[PDB]
Formats: sequence, C-alpha cells, structure tokens
Amino acid sequence: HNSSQKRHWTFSSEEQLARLRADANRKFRCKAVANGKVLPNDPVFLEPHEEMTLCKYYEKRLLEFCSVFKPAMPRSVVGTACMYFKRFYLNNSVMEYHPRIIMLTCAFLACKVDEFNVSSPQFVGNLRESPLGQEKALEQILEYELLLIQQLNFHLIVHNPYRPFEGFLIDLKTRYPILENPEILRKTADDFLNRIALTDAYLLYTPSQIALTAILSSASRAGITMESYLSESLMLKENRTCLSQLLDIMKSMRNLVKKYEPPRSEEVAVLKQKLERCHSAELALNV
Amino acid sequence: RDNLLGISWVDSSWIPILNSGSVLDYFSERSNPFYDRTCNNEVVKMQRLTLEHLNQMVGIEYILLHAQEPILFIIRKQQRQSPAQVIPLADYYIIAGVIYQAPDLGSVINSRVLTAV
Amino acid sequence: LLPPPMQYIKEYTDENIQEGLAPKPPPPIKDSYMMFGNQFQCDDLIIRPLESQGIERLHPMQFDHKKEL
Amino acid sequence: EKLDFLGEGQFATVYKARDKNTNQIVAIKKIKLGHRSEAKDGINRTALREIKLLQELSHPNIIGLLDAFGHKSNISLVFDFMETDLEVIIKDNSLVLTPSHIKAYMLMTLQGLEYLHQHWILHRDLKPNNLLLDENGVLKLADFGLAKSFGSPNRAYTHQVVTRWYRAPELLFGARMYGVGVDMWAVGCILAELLLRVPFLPGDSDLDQLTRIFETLGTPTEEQWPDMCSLPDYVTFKSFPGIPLHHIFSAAGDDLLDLIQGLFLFNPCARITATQALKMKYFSNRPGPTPGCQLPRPN
Amino acid sequence: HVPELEMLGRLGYLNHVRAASPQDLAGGYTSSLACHRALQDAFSGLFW
Repeated sequence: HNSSQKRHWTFSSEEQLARLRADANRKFRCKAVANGKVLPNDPVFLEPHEEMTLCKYYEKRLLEFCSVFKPAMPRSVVGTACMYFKRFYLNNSVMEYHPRIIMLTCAFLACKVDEFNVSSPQFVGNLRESPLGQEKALEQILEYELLLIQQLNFHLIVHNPYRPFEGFLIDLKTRYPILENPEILRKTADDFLNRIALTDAYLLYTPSQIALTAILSSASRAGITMESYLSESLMLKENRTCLSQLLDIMKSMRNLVKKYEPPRSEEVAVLKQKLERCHSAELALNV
Repeated sequence: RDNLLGISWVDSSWIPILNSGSVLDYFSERSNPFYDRTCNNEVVKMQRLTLEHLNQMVGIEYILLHAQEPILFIIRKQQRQSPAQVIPLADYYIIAGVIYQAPDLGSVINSRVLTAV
Repeated sequence: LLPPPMQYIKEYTDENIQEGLAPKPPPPIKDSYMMFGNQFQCDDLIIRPLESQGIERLHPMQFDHKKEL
Repeated sequence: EKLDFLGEGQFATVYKARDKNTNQIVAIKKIKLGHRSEAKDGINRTALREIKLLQELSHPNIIGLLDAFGHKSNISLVFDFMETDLEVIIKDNSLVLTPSHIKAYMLMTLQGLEYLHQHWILHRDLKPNNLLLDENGVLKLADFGLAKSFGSPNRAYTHQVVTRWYRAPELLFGARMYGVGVDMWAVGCILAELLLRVPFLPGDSDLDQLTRIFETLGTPTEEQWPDMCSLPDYVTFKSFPGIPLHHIFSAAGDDLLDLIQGLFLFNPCARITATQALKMKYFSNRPGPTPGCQLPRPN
Repeated sequence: HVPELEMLGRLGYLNHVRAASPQDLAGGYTSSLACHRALQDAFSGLFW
C-alpha cells in the first residue's frame, strides 16, 4: 500500500501478534481483579488460544452470514468486514465485547464505508431473529459502532486482496504467453484465497504478494511454474535479491495454510458454554 | 504590430459620445493596437469597481494625462513598483478621435534626416 | 482585428486593363437585391411606406389629408 | 478545552480551541445526526467517508484528520484551523483586485487535485466554497463528505451529486458512470468565477442549469462525443449559434484563455487531466505565481 | 511500476469481467481507467 495509512498498521511478524493478544487477555483479567469483583485466577477467566479458536469458528459462521445476505454483496465488503473483526480483538478481549455484537456491527459499519448503500429492510430481512430481539441488538450495534472506530484508531481503509488478482491476470494475458488461458488458474486461486483469508495472513504479508502467491500455488498444483514471470519481476531493482524474499514468503504462506484447520464443533461448544457463562458473570461498569 | 508608431485606430460610434470620463474607455474598446489586454484597467473591468485600486494593485495603469474638452485627450502608460512610485512607459495622444503614439524626439528626427538626405 | 479604410477592388481591375482588347463588359442591371454600403437597398419599392407596416392606423381610407391633419 | 463556538454545520457542529493536550490552535468537530429512530443507522455515510479519506490523503494541499477520539456518544474529529475561504474572499466587493494572485490560488488548487487523482479517490464535491484558506495562505481542499473511490469493478455509481451551480455536463445528462471529469469541470467553474468575479452559469434547478451551460459553451458538436444524446437521459437543448470563451469572460492573457478552453472541452475523454494542466505552459510564464507571503488578506 | 496510457496487449485485449460497453461509454470511464486502477492497486506493496 504505497498509499501509506496501513503502513502503520502492518504488524511485522508472528510473535508480536501473539504477544499483543496475550497482553489484552491479561489486561482484562487484571482490570477485573483490581476492581475486585473476584479473587485472582478464578475458574471463569479464559485462555488466549481458546479465545482465538472460539473467534475463528464464530468468524466462519459470520462469513456464512455475509454470504446469505439477501442483496448481492461485493467480495470487497465481506473482506473488509473480516479484517475489521480480526483487528478489533488485537486490542481487547472476547469477554469485554461478546463476539455476536462485534460481528454484526463490523458488518454494518463495513457496509456503510464501502458504499453498498444497503436498504434497511434488506439488512433486517437477512437476520433470522425476532424483530424485537433484532432491535435490542440494533440498539447495542449503535454504541458498539462508535466503540469499534475508537479501538480501530480511526484507521478505516482496508486493502482487499481482490483488485491485485484481476490486475495480475491482465498482466498474464499480456507479458507472458508461456502459460495460456489462465482461468483454471483463476478458480484454484480463489480457493487458495479463501483459505489464506482465514489465516493471519491479512495482517502479516503484503496483499499484492498474497495474490501473487495464490497464483503461484495454483500454477504449481496444475502444472505450470512462473519462473519466467518471476524473471520479468527480476527485470527490476534488487537484481538477484528480490527472488529469495519472494520464495521465503511463499513457503511460509504454504506452511500456515497446510497447518490451519477449522476448530472442531465438539470443542467449540464447550468453549461457547464457558464464554456464555462468562459474560453472564457480573461486569457492570460505572455510576 | 510591425511598428506601433505607424498605426492609427478609430471608431465612429464612440466619436460623438466622447468625454473626459470616456477617454480611457475609447482606448479600452479592445481590438485597438496601442492598448493591451495585459493592462490592469482591463483586469479591473473583468473584476469590479475602479477607485484607488490602481494605487493598491500597482502595475500597468493607462491614465489620462492632459485633456482638452473637444478633441485633445492625452493618455500615458505607467508601470508602478509601489504606491507613490510611477515609471512612465509611453504616451498615446488622441486628436479628433484618432489615436497616435507620441514620437520620440529622436526616432522622428532620425527618419526625417534619412528622407531628406 | 485591425482592418484598414477599405481598399480598391483588386479582384477585378486587372481584367479591365487587359491588353486594351477582349475587356469584361458592363455588369448587367441586377434587378433584385444588392448591397450598397451596409443596407440591402433592394429594387422595386414605393416612396412613402404605408404606416400600416410597423404601427396602428387611426385614420380611415377617406383620408382627406387636410381635414385629418 | 473548547474555547470558541464558530457555529453549527450541515451535518456537524464546530468549536475552535486547544485540546486536552497541547496549546496549539485547532478546529474541533462534533458529530451531528438525527438519532431519533430507535433504529438509527449509526454514523452517517458522509462522516465515515470524510474521516478515513482525510486521514489517508496527506498532502501540503490537502487537510487531514489528525487526532480523533470518541469516549461519549460524541465522535471528535481534529482538523487544523484555517484563515477563511476563497469564496467569501472573492464574493466581497473588490477589496484588492489581484491578477497574479488568482493564478497562485489556481496553482495550489490544481496541485491538491493532482494529489487526490493520483491517490485514486475522486473528490466528489468541490463547490465554490468547501475550499479553505489558511493564515500562510496555502490553500488546502477540505469538504470530503461526498467523495468515493473510482475503480475497475462495476458498482452502483452515485448520481446527481455536485451542487447545481457547479455540475459536470455528463452528470447533468444522467450518466451512470463517471471519471475525473466531474472534478475537472468544477475547478473549471471556480476559475471562471475568479476571473468573471460572479458565478459563471446560474441554474435554479437541474434543467435550467443544463440549459445555461449549453448557452455558455454553445450546442455541443455532433463530432464532440456523439452519444452525448445516447447516454441514458438527454434532451436536445437549444441550437445556440454559440459564443467563444472570449465572449463570456471578455479578456485576460490568452494562456489563461487556453486553460479555460481546455478544462471545458466537452468529450469527458478530452477534459484536460491534472498532470496535463500543470504541464500547461501558462503556469511556467513571465507572470509569477504569488509565494503566498504577499497573498491578499481582507479583514 | 506501470504506465498511464496502455496502447499495449492489455489495451488490445480490452477485456474485463464485462469488457467495455457502448451506452455507458458516454459516461466516460473508458476501461482504460479501469485497467489502470486495477493494476496500480495490485502492484501497490509486494515488499513491506
């Protein structure tokens, strides 16, 4: 993003993210203990990896909810919403804001920023909830919308890995004739992109490089390699150096994708019961 | 545009409607070889109001110098560096609704000696 | 831009001198529309145009000028 | 620390002061909306766009969302305080008719427009105002509420948007798609006003404004960009004989004459581009653009 | 990097998801604007 902005919000490497999530978990734990509602280290407090697993399963459910939206939705808007949701829990804890409220809100704010100009009946129709309960959730949605931007540091733009894909394919139709009619390449690349989106890839790698790696994985799976295209990018600065960095990033991406798996529902329900009990616990804020 | 000294420009309608107030307008009729769009009187017309603005914005300001009511109306071209600072560029004199450029005391004499000899 | 006092015809003239032989003849009496000066000044017209063209007429066709004046 | 109450705004309220932190002067915005519905739409689209777009667009000729907070229902946006605005300045009775100063204002506006076009985000609504002048006088663009991105994917492009006095001819037709054309024609009308001193084309309502634009530039030629009537909504306008740019603004230096002719060109395709306009030789000429040290200031 | 005018194979291909269309072309937005935005954005970044 030569447009800066996300230049500040591009966390560089796996450990920093791990550390930040861990620290927010500690932060909530401590505020609560200090308030002194409870003695330290009671059963209710959760663990960060468990919180992350619950978040991922619920986020896959949120992606299904985005897909079943009655009005047609651009892939950009879905992506914007997921990114916003991941970045939100890098600053706070699952318990402080229940994941359901956060998911719905990320979605409405996202639609407003991306100019989908959603109709109010269409949004209410998509939700499978009682109008009164949907209105109760909508009241919370308002307050949590402002809360989201506050903890989002007001950095709203999100780079979506699509645009680059269309662009690289046009470069494909022009600079290299070695490969041909790369559309099988197109669908496989989409399959790799959804799997890439579920990972912390959005946060770590550059999105253009993410699209290029999806194209490369599709090519390797089907029978073509782009050494020559990589060679046209070598027709550039860094002389030999660019290629080693590209290969290392591609290998790390492949490793995360192979290791990432959907959390089992049996484990997820245990976690759900625990968190539900947790928010049912006494927080209460201030007078 | 070959020689500004050797050009004369006129217009009959403006001739009967000519007065000390309208001399600048006659020079300003446009399509007049002596005057130019670059002059600030033109900028003032393009904007609004003509008052002490020639002393505020200082630059090319054609101003009437001496006037005889019936015909004689002399105009001077000034270039101002600042208020109370005037630099005279040239003089264009209008006789009988006919505009000429005032000849230099020396260019006229050079041409004159050349023809006689 | 800056047109001069009008010049003499240059379009013709060269033909009229010719060699003193084979000259262009007098142009024919164009009995229609011409453009002297700036006005059309076309032929076939009256002397006092009726006031009916351009204004109301408050006087009947008897028009005994001395009485109506 | 709120220290001044400049006044309310179209969808906002403004106060001028020093914040909880440093003593530096800044303008503070407070969010304004109709929250009566128990089903409010949360924040407004204009607000959402304006905040992120200003934050992203950082340029010596673009204002920027600096600090931003929102502990209460209130959402606070921090923008630097500016001196006034070109619009009221030239609106007032001639205090200082200043020729080359108009050229300097045009240069700052064009540099801001070039940066915004490069960043790939159209300024949907430059209006005569909505342009602000600071104490130094560097003019940076400001209102960003109606802006949107412009890209390859087909999407519902918003329609009938710019203020009627300054309206792009393609938008006046009823066109479903658009390009840098809107912003270029509008800078063009603002220059028109600086030279003419009063607004160029007056439209009480859509049709009258289209008729007046056509009267000012004549009927567009069939060669221009035929399909001008083939866009979705077109009505043959009067068959005006047409007037040269020389007719509407009577005169100035012809280089200015050329920039104008160029921003105006009818085919949206030919409407001159930002880089193209800076590269115009008119900017690199004997008249010098004002540094802004001598830029005119009223009261 | 990428040039503003295409006059290349990309312009010759002139093909997008819907390629280009005539009536809206009055609207301007010749696909040209289109591929330029697309490529520029994609190329943005690639190396943090």
